Amino acid sequence: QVQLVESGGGLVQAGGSLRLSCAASGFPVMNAGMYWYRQAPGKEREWVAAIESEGTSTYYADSVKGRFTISRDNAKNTVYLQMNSLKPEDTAVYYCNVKDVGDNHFPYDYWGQGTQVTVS
Amino acid sequence: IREESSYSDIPDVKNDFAFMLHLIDQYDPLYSKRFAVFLSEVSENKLRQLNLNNEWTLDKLRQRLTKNAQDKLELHLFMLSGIPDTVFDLVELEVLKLELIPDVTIPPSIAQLTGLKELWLYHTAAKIEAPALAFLRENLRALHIKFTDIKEIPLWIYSLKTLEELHLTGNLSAENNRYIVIDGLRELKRLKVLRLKSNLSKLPQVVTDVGVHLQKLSINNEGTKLIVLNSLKKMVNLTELELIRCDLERIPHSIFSLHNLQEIDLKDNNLKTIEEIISFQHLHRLTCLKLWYNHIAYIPIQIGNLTNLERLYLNRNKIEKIPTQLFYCRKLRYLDLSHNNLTFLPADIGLLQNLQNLAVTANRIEALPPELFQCRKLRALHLGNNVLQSLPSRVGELTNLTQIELRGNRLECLPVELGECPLLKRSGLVVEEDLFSTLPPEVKERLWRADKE
Amino acid sequence: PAYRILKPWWDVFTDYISIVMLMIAVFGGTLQVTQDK
Amino acid sequence: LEHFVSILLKCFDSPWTTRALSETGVLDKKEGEQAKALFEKVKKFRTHV
Amino acid sequence: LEHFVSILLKCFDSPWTTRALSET
Repeated sequence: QVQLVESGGGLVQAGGSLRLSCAASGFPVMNAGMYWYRQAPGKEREWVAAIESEGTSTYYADSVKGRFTISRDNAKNTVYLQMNSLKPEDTAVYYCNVKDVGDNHFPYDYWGQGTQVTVS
Repeated sequence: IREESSYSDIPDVKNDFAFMLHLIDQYDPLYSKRFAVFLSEVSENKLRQLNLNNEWTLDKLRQRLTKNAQDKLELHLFMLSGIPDTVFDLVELEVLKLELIPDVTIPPSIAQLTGLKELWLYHTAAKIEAPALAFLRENLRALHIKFTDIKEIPLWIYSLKTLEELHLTGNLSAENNRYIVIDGLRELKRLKVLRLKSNLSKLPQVVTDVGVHLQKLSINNEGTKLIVLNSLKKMVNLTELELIRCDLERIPHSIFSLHNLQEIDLKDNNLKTIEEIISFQHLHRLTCLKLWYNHIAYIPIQIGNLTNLERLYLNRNKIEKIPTQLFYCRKLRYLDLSHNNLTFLPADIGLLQNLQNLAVTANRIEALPPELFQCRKLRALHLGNNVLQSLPSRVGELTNLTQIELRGNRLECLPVELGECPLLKRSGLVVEEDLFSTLPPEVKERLWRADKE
Repeated sequence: PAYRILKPWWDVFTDYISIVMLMIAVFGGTLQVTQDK
Repeated sequence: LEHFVSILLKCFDSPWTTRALSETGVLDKKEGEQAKALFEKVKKFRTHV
Repeated sequence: LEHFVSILLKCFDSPWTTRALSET
């Protein structure tokens, strides 16, 4: 089966660093494009981080430029996302997303369960 | 039957029809089971598909095969209930156009097609199986789709790794997001042409990032305001920058850094000044600067600084005079300044012996300089609705001229020397019938003799 | 001639019972007519 | 009753019913047209009855 | 009466009556 599961959710006051992660099942991470989206109560999903397939190039939204760090670890078959003293206004529910893996069935995009990180 | 035939879409039968079914069942359930197949929508759809396949035979589609603009076999399916299975036997097909086909599923039999390269999904939501999606991922060049909602676009569009051209003509502006629908456009590493038309307000960051390897970027907002704000400086290899109907209102300041550009078009952008030619000198390979369907008062003197201009276009503009410095460009071939408030052309145009096509339609041009006709490489000259009293006889020295238009002019005399040309036919030279009689008929009869083939 | 499909087993049984009752009606009627002394 | 019996007998002797039950190789154009007409007839009968 | 009955029977099960009704 193909699914994404992430962790690291925990309320952290401004002044520290939180290390997120993910877990990919059924497909390699190197030959796939991984995305990170954020969700907020009363607000629509906004793109945060993207790591490109076949070359491992990072892409960030204009709101989160130069503050996060994304890496792909094929040993654990996961994607690590690390922030730098995230603001309380950045408190949101982060979603993982990989679309159109080498396997091509009806679900073309796969999302994680979702983890809520709180900053105040 | 629903637990046996695997067709759960058989609705329950209401009164006065369930009773007779119960009586028939009391006779035997065989009649009820054989009759239930006409109450299921799945069986009706299967019959529709079979009748479509039988009605649309292979020969009929083969005869219906046409040639598109790119001169290759194309098949247009419009408002059909589905795709006939005989269609996927046309291995010679290259372009498949589907318009208003409801609940279309692309079968694995598309792999039988091998020359297919472009897929046109016009208001059709296509669901594709794994064997067919692999073939599309390996053997599809261009994908044209039109839509009204973001949800009714295929979700497997980003799975086409070999895709080259992408044509979006919908409305990608969703609810409070920076075009999250196409956030997967970064997956396509083979993309060469992008044809967005969604009335863009802010250029998507994904498009700006993916343009680093893009060749032809064409955008249309139908006059909707679009702001660039240092968005094109990331691209280094872009060559075509069509921005027709984008409401820029000015030429963007980020277009200067795109030195590799060769085609630029800003139609219906409501421009005011184009004095940015002095900054355009970075582009040493620019040859197709298009700015027609705009409002520019006059041509700036900086045009002469660039000498590589070959396709110059300022049609449908209000330019009162042509500066003489514009004629410095010696390699113009497709210069057209039509539907403009011009009074006369300076004689410096005759130094452009490399001119091929010229359009001076809807211009108050009283006369043309004899120096202009001294060039010998002209191909086509369109002169519509111009105040011309006479036509110089020296045009007969033009031999490479293929066609001319004199419709709408206030002419009454045509030189006899015009008929002496190696290449001259009825199609090339079309004028008013009454004005056609002013030339002697012994050459007209000979021309008509050779007009066959 | 396809009317039997709408007659279940109970309708056929009632038809046969009606035929038998008609037969006994005819028998009793001819007895009561010919010899009712 | 006669309309129902006629429709039921038309659907019973329809070759498309045999093909549908045997679905678990070319069909005649006239057979497909007749099957479509029978589907329409069944829809009209259902909405009338 | 017999002509009317025959005509009505023809029109009832005519293959084109179903098409005309489906068009509506």
